[PDB]
Amino acid sequence: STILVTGATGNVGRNVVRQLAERGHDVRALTRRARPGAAPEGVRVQEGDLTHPKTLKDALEGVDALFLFPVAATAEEVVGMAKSAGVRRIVVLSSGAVTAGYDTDFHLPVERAVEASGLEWTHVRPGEFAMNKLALWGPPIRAERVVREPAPDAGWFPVHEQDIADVAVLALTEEGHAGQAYTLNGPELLTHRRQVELIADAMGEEIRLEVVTPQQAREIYLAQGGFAAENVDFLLGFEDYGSLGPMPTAEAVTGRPARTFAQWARDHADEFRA
Ligand SMILES: NC(=O)c1ccc[n+]([C@@H]2O[C@H](COP(=O)([O-])OP(=O)(O)OC[C@H]3O[C@@H](n4cnc5c(N)ncnc54)[C@H](OP(=O)(O)O)[C@@H]3O)[C@@H](O)[C@H]2O)c1
Ligand SMILES: COc1cccc2c1C(=O)c1c(O)c3c(c(O)c1C2=O)C[C@@](O)(C(=O)CO)C[C@@H]3O[C@H]1C[C@H](N)[C@H](O)[C@H](C)O1
Ligand SMILES: COc1cccc2c1C(=O)c1c(O)c3c(c(O)c1C2=O)C[C@@](O)(C(=O)CO)C[C@@H]3O[C@H]1C[C@H](N)[C@H](O)[C@H](C)O1
Repeated sequence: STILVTGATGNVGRNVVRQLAERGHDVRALTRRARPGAAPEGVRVQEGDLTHPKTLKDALEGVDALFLFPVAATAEEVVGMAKSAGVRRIVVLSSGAVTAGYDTDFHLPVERAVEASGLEWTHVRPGEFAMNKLALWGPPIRAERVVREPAPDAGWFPVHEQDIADVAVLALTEEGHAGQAYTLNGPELLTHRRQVELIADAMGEEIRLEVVTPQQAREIYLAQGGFAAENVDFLLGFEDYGSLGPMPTAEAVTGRPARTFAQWARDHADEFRA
């Protein structure tokens, strides 16, 4: 099958591309800047921008299935071009915050455009990415083998990006996923303190956890920049994002147990080294 993967250079898309290519599909990788190593050997890199849909004309020509990275502003226009091109199937990178009812204005409009098109679809709704912990704790672990945390006894069910790619790949390539939205959590509830331990384990190094205040925290997050600054308000509960609920995992789709945060830490150990 001819499959175009948008979000191809991303945490999830890199994996989707590699697996579709191994299955021997005819794979195309959309990026805003075409260069070697955006995709593996034998994968066609197409230059284009989801915010400028006319740039996608050549990328969508002759395509059977599409992995769609979420861009609510143009989703309807991109879906419309997919439909014109004769795409039969769209698999969406969405968010478990849609399942929860928190997201009605970013990922949901992308889903809604896809649902309204008449093509086959599957929504992949990951919960909290394990990658968030490289983004937030990488810099200080790499600097000082320390983590500064206001909520060490808090936590959720972080999900391994390869679980997300596994589900996307099946939705793009087998029957029985049409009209499903799969919410993807990690297999265990873990405290931030436990998450720091598992990184310490994966690295084979001590990491000191310094329990700080939320105020101290946000200054540190604003100093650090990048992911930690851009989301600091939402991460410390200064602004609202929106006995537990039944927590679904990739097992429901793959037939295999969801990857653990321990496994995730081992896969990314070297990215935490100084
Ligand atoms: N972090 C979480 O906990 C969380 C939870 C739920 C859902 N999500 C969803 O997952 C996404 C993150 O995916 P990820 O981590 O795989 O992505 P990533 O590695 O952070 O994202 C990079 C990918 O998005 C592509 N992209 C972005 N804007 C584009 C545009 N205008 N035109 C074309 N391509 C564009 C980039 O292409 P280039 O090569 O052009 O840069 C790149 O391939 C989030 O945006 C969110 O929608 C995240
Ligand atoms: C049961 O779910 C949770 C349980 C514990 C903590 C959490 C959550 C949770 O749902 C959650 C989020 O959904 C979001 C965030 C988050 O920290 C948490 C938890 O901490 C951060 C976030 O707001 C941003 O980074 C945006 O800058 C993105 C996201 O918000 C969602 C909903 C927004 N209204 C918006 O639609 C955005 C795009 O996605
Ligand atoms: C069940 O959902 C969750 C449960 C617990 C934690 C979480 C989430 C969650 O959904 C979530 C996110 O969706 C996003 C983030 C996130 O931290 C969480 C949780 O922590 C971080 C974020 O800033 C990025 O990494 C950059 O794209 C934004 C990202 O999504 C979207 C929304 C952002 N506002 C940003 O504008 C862009 C649209 O990415």
